[PDB]
Amino acid sequence: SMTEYKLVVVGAVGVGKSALTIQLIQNHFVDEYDPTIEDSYRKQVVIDGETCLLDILDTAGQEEYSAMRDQYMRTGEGFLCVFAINNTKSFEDIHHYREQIKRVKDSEDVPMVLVGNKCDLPSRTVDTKQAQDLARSYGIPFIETSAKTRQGVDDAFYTLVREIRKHK
Amino acid sequence: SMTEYKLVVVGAVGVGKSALTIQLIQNHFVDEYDPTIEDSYRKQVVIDGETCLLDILDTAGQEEYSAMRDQYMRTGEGFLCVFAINNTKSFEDIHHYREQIKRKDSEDVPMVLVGNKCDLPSRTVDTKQAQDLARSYGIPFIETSAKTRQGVDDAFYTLVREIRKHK
Amino acid sequence: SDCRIIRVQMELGEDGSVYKSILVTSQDKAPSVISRVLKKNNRDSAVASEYELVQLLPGERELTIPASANVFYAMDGASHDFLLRQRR
Amino acid sequence: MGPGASDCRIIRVQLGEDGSVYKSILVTSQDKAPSVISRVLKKNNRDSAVASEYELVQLLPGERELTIPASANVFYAMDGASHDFLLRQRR
Ligand SMILES: Nc1nc2c(ncn2[C@@H]2O[C@H](COP(=O)(O)OP(=O)(O)NP(=O)(O)O)[C@@H](O)[C@H]2O)c(=O)[nH]1
Ligand SMILES: Nc1nc2c(ncn2[C@@H]2O[C@H](COP(=O)(O)OP(=O)(O)NP(=O)(O)O)[C@@H](O)[C@H]2O)c(=O)[nH]1
Ligand SMILES: [Mg+2]
Ligand SMILES: [Mg+2]
Repeated sequence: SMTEYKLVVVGAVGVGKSALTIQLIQNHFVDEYDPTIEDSYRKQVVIDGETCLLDILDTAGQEEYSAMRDQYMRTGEGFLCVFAINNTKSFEDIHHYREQIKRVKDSEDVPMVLVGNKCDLPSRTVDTKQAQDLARSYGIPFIETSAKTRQGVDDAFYTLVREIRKHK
Repeated sequence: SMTEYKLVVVGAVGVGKSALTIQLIQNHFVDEYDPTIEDSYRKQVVIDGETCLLDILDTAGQEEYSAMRDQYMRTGEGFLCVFAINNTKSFEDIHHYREQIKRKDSEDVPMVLVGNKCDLPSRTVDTKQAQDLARSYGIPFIETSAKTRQGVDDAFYTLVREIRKHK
Repeated sequence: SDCRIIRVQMELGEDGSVYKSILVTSQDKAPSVISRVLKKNNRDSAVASEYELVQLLPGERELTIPASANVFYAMDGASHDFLLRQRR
Repeated sequence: MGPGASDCRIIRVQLGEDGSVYKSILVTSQDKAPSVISRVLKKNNRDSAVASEYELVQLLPGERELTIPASANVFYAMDGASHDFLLRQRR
């Protein structure tokens, strides 16, 4: 019997939720586009000396499958809210995602980490200023990542874990 | 009344076929990605002085809906074959698309190749190898960009030109 | 569980589009689908509580989907063609 | 006055490091076994698979399993009381 952590990755289509998860778990990035419906991962790993089994849920960005959202948001322990730095729309979508997390299992303090995903890309359409400012108002962490270079991947996921155990 | 042209936009996932179709009409580029199954559009516009109504079909890139390929390829008049300049895989995918179109029962079908991401810095396929393919297919080749709108008009109109040419 | 692909046409005040193909799960209720097609269209501003999803059947026969119904189970199954209109 | 045929079904498909438990996959009323195998295999970034090497088998409740015949319509072949499959090879 070890500690089980249930992470769930939410965000707009294409923000790179699947890519980050595949990076953490399989240590690789393929450029291939592949819309996901629902991918489940289970991996054992030690974090800050604690052996635990990670239950990561790679969710769909497409509304088509958000018919499942009330169930998987119920079950989930912590939520990784992802936007792409190039996609402004994704960033605005976070509002909606959080509210949905709050409404399901009514609580205003839920373990979350906001993530800005494609930080290697030159475009940069959203400032980290206005992102970190949101995170401050949400009073949650904020990590800029890149599934391509693997920058921040470990940091992001593990932080959510830390946030989860912090909310026993 | 009006001359009717039935265009159909095919290509791999994410190449940006939806983006440029939607750019054609009510002119805009939305960065939001929304995978398409089969979207139908209709617009009247003049080409080389000819008023005509375009029947554009924005097809899916996802294998899941290739089950519809035999139907939409039957009905369609002309085919816009799209790859992304950054995705080498998309470029290789065109082979498959064309051969499926060839199997209308003709070695010549009105079609035009397009490379949609001409604005991206990280080109993985050169124009040389693209126009060389187009020469072997004996069809045009236009580098477009749904973002900057570069070549969108050119690309669509060319397919129209190819259509009227074909009879 | 099972899904269906349907095509839905908008109110189309402007030229817009002819139709958009849409996937509906065995789990989808009418609001889900209406907001889905509403977002597909350039009516991001529009509330889904206002619109009505109407199946078109042969013989110029229509069927309006109740606001609360599961469209997957509601639809007549002699048609995959729908239409969205104001209901104002 | 009678249900229409369904277009697609969502199934979950589970060799190698099983970082992933399962992936949700869409299968049309038109899909044959190879279509589905290559689909899940390409999700799994295992491009080298010939598709004719792998086998897609359904796991029913009560620890009972059944293998889906290759080049057959998976939509109609499956028991429809499961939804859960797995991929395996043959060295
Ligand atoms: N350069 C770069 N590309 C990325 C990054 N993350 C994802 N991508 C790319 O962006 C695309 C979308 O990634 P993906 O993980 O499928 O997105 P998603 O958020 O899972 N979309 P969906 O909701 O359909 O599952 C893919 O081509 C992927 O390779 C990143 O950090 N950097
Ligand atoms: N920079 C840039 N982005 C583009 C271009 N064309 C498409 N995109 C982007 O790439 C993504 C995919 O766009 P979309 O047109 O939906 O792709 P698709 O070929 O229709 N995909 P699908 O097969 O699912 O229908 C979107 O985020 C879009 O903004 C382009 O020329 N330049
Ligand atoms: Mg994905
Ligand atoms: Mg699309």
